[PDB]
Amino acid sequence: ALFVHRDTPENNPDTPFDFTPENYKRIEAIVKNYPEGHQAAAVLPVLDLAQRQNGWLPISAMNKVAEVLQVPPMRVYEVATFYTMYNRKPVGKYHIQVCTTTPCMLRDSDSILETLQRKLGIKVGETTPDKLFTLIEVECLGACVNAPMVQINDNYYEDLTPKDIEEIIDELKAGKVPKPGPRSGRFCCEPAGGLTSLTEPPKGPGFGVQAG
Amino acid sequence: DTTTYKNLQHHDYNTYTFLDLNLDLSKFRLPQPSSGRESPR
Amino acid sequence: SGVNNTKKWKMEFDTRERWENPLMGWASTADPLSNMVLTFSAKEDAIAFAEKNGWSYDVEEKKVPKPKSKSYGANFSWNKRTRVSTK
Amino acid sequence: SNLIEVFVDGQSVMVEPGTTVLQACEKVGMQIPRFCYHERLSVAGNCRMCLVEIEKAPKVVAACAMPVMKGWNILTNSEKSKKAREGVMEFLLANHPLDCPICDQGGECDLQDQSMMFGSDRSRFLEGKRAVEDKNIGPLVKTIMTRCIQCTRCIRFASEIAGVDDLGTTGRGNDMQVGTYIEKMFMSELSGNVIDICPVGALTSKPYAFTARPWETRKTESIDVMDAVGSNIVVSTRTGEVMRILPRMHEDINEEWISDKTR
Amino acid sequence: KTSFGSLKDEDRIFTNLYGRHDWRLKGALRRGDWYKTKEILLKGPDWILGEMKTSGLRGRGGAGFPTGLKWSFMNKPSDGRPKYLVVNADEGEPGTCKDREIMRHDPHKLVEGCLVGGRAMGARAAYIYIRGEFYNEASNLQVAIREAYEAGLIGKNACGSDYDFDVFVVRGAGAYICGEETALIESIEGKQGKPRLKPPFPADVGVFGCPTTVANVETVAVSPTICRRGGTWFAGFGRERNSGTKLFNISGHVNHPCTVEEEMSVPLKELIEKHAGGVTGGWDNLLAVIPGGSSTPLIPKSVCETVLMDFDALVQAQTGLGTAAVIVMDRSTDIVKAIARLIEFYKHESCGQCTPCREGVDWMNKVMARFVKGDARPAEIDSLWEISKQIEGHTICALGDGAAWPVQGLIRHFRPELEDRMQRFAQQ
Ligand SMILES: Cc1cc2nc3c(=O)[nH]c(=O)nc-3n(C[C@H](O)[C@H](O)[C@H](O)COP(=O)(O)O)c2cc1C
Ligand code: SF4
Ligand code: SF4
Ligand code: SF4
Ligand code: FES
Ligand code: FES
Repeated sequence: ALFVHRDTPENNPDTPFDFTPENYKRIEAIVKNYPEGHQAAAVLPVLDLAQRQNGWLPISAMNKVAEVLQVPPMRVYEVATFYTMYNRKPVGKYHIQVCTTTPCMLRDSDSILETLQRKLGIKVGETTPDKLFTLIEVECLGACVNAPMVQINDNYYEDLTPKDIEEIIDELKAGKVPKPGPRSGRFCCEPAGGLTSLTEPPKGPGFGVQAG
Repeated sequence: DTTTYKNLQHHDYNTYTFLDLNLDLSKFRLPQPSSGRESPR
Repeated sequence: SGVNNTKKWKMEFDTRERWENPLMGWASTADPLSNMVLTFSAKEDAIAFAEKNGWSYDVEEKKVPKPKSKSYGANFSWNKRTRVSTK
Repeated sequence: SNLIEVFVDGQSVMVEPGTTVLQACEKVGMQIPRFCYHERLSVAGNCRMCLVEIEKAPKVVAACAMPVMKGWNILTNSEKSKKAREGVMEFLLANHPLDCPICDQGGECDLQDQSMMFGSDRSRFLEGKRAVEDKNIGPLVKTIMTRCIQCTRCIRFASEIAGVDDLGTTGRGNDMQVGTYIEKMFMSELSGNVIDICPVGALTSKPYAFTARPWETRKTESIDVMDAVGSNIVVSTRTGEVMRILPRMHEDINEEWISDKTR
Repeated sequence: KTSFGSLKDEDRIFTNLYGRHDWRLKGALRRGDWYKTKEILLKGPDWILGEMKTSGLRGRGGAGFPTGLKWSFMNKPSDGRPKYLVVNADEGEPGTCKDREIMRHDPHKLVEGCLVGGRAMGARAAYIYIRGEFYNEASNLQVAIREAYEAGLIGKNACGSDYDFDVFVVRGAGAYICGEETALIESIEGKQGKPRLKPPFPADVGVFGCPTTVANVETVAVSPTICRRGGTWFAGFGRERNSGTKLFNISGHVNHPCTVEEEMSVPLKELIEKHAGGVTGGWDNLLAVIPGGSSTPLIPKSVCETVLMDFDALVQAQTGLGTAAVIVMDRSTDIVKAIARLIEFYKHESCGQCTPCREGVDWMNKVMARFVKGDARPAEIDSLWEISKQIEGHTICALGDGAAWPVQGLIRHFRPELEDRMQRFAQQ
């Protein structure tokens, strides 16, 4: 959105941030995930871990990650500004996302977006005053088949309708985080109208095995 | 059977599943190479 | 980064006193060779012209940039320090 | 030996391996247009202006980064190359702002001259332009970044010659922005060379800001006396005054770069 | 050898693509995984690439390139450097769910594919880059790697074999361009997700400055069973030059959108009638199809009834096969609105390091939004075509091509609609 930082009292280099002891063990594991040199490869996972330990990325975190990696902070800034999953402004306990590309706009995802706006009393990219919900319209998410979908903190709620997102919000507004997946008779990418690709069992080891 | 869904484990995953798993896996993995250098600086 | 205003030799004169006209501030001169600039295609010709017109010259021999070994793959090295960290 | 027979519009040229199309053409007298290649900095094909066709390849190749192969003829004045350059300048001048009589690189702009030689002559961009927030570095450099062209020739200089790593790219797309993500002084003993490196007046020098224009100037070649390096220097004069200091090219000393004291 | 588009469950290569049996080792080990992989590895690298080249397997990513010819680029021996196998699972293109639905419900296939492909090449380890929104899928895959390490299939003695291997899991941060060959590599290395110029090809200097061979999820997941069953078995499916099974995603304006495995060169009409029961309003109501995900042009219904689902066929159709994610329109749809949405997507996901996709994509976004509203004149459509042809080959990566091709398909088949909207706005 902005792609520039101005020192707010909240977001400033003296804003308090540090990793818990377990987070440091996760960091050294992550750095063992990449060679002895070229340890800057851990910028993305370590920065997601920072986003995960505090919910978002203050500049203090974006500098402490450079300190932890011994990398210049500008590279961490470049990374965080490039990738969209890194929240540089604070967001809510539940970060709502809605796909609006053609495979899900062509199934009227905007109906879900309307019924999701009126339920929260917000515009698209706004937050709620209770700091419990935010909202954005985003691009594809890889479940285009179950087209009308949303995403609430690392899980998908798919092929849903206005009733089946009002239900979801009423559950999120009570401490009950509900079950993800298709909110219909389906549970996966299967065709709804009965099995069509396979109903027989799967064959066992050695089936069709080549001579060798 | 092929009459119900059986990947229901991911209804019980927290924020720190992936990284705890990598922390477990770091023991299994080999010592990695080196560029004869601690960093490109 | 253009190099076409090179490729030709020239012949300048030593600059001289420039002062401000007291009326308006215009830069004045008493010499007429202030803006004298000629164009030659070789150094021999300019040396000949200057010797012919009785002027004393001082030469600056040609300056060419070195040919350099450029490689885009050196930006992505494993061992060297050419591994650039941005794009 | 380690040489390669290569053709440039039929004219043969023998060159070492590891070379480029651009060097091979410079060996003949033909320089390809540029907005990202400098010949001291790293290579990065960001402007897509060094696009020439090969005599039978189906497409174009970036000559700043493509190494050459045995038995290649390089067509610099063909129609594919010219169409490529025209498109690239259409793009570059689409979101560019009409600040030519303000921009201190008036008769010093490679964008201007390349639009004037290798480019089209008309805009079919009937939409609105962008605008970028300007940064306050310091008293030397003056960032007007709505007219930048994202060539990275400044961050490359910061990283590879000055050893700084305080300059980068934030965002992606038209909304991407070059500079510091925070208010910071890009202040070093080699910072004023970004003013020359930048082909565009996106960043200029504050002392010279608005004082003169390049055709007014008389360029007398001189040297520095601040330090004992002996850096070759140009002294540009306007009506018996000294307007600015510029570096000369010399590969044994002052490899196109001068300090900030001496400019 | 004609009109061959439907096959049986004996040949289903992703037998658990619906989460009906299991996804862990106890249940994927029953579907024929890790059977004789020890023997496959002890056979040799040349034999695996032979199976690849005989199978006629083209790349199941966007670009269909023959593997074997691709993986053989780093069969050459070690120059004192390691080697790596990077797997592409940044399933960011619209319409695409196949890598998601293999990642969950069948991870051990992918792990065996990594291992076999590495021994086909040489590889100290692998780096499965996966999307960032795919958190739970990545967790299932990490559990699978945990199970394989504990079982004795990866590590110091992988299936015996005196061949040591590791399978790492990198996790992106929400970009579509990172699915490129080299942008994936740069983001692994910990920089901006920006592609590279190619040359240098990733088979000589790639991730960490070391050789690599990027490969889609299913391209590797189908490799070990190809070696275990043979390329000729795999080449029997499809034509002589377009071979294999293929996962097919079907999206939008149809009664049952699903993901299905099916025989290559199947006709698309069979594809939508048999699987994913016919389009909304039936064949009476079809308007157009996008066989690729989004970086492929349209079909005006004249050449989808009698046109095969292949690389060569769709290339002859002025189109192309990508991730084989079919999208369908139903005459209830502003088509310019759809392509403008796709161009908004390409604008959001452009990296921005090369000028054509940095500028012209926003040109075309503005122009197509204007066409949607109708605030243009018909003399701008040819201009838009010219902007497309400028963006096409003068970019670094193929995202400019992918943002230009849909516009070309729209102008090539639905220009009277644009003219109608223009004259409507003019008269009003
Ligand atoms: C913008 C862009 C996005 C891409 N995204 C993907 C992707 O999400 N998944 C994928 O498998 N390939 C993607 N590709 C193509 C990859 O280059 C390809 O998958 C990889 O090179 C493997 O090639 P293969 O299909 O021959 O195995 C993308 C290419 C571009 C230009
Ligand atoms: S850089 Fe300055 S002189 Fe060149 S085109 Fe832009 S505004 Fe005009
Ligand atoms: S500021 Fe100048 S040198 Fe830096 S990217 Fe922009 S145009 Fe290039
Ligand atoms: S075409 Fe777009 S995404 Fe690809 S390199 Fe160029 S700017 Fe980046
Ligand atoms: S287009 Fe909506 S999830 Fe893919
Ligand atoms: S000079 Fe080659 S892309 Fe810029």
